[PDB]
Amino acid sequence: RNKPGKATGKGKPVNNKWLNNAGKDLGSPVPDRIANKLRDKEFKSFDDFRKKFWEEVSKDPELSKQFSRNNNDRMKVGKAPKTRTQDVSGKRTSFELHHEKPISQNGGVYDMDNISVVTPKRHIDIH
Amino acid sequence: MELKNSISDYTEAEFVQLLKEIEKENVAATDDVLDVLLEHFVKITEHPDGTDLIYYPSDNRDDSPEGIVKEIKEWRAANGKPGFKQG
Ligand SMILES: [Zn+2]
Repeated sequence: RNKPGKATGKGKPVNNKWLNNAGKDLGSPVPDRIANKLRDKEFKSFDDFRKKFWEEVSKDPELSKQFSRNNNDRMKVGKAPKTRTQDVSGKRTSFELHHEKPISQNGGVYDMDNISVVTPKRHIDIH
Repeated sequence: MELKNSISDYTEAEFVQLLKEIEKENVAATDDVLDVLLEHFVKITEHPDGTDLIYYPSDNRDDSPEGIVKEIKEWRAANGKPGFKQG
């Protein structure tokens, strides 16, 4: 879908409730521990990125422990974890990767500091 | 597969089989078949938690197909709803 590139960003620090409850808003950042693994790497398309983003998320012993066994299996193959029934909208039932600065204005497709994880209800809302 | 339209057509061993099918479709390339079985599990169990029973298990039970079955039995019996087939 998109064009290749190298992931960049510092990521942000998160606790052991990364997605569940947030200390800030209804949007969760790219764990700095994760950003450190995808930094300076090229991905054929942003989907290739999200695919690997979730993979690493399942390799981290601290964040994975916060997901069920089923949600863990999903991320291991590169799929976004399922949300809770109350955060689902339509057929979208998985966590989504949003872009702070549209690929339009200043792009920044792999700018890990430009990407935040959100729920459909939210993404659809913040649109 | 052999999808029954009621929880009482399912024996416990059979419902546990449907949970492994879901787990299997859980790691497949797409969520096409998985999302279909999940809508069925949701409709035959009638639990208000929905898919959460699979992806967001209650800390008061095991995160396993047995733990899932238990919660459905308990909630169904406690609400006066027919259970799993006997045979
Ligand atoms: Zn967006």
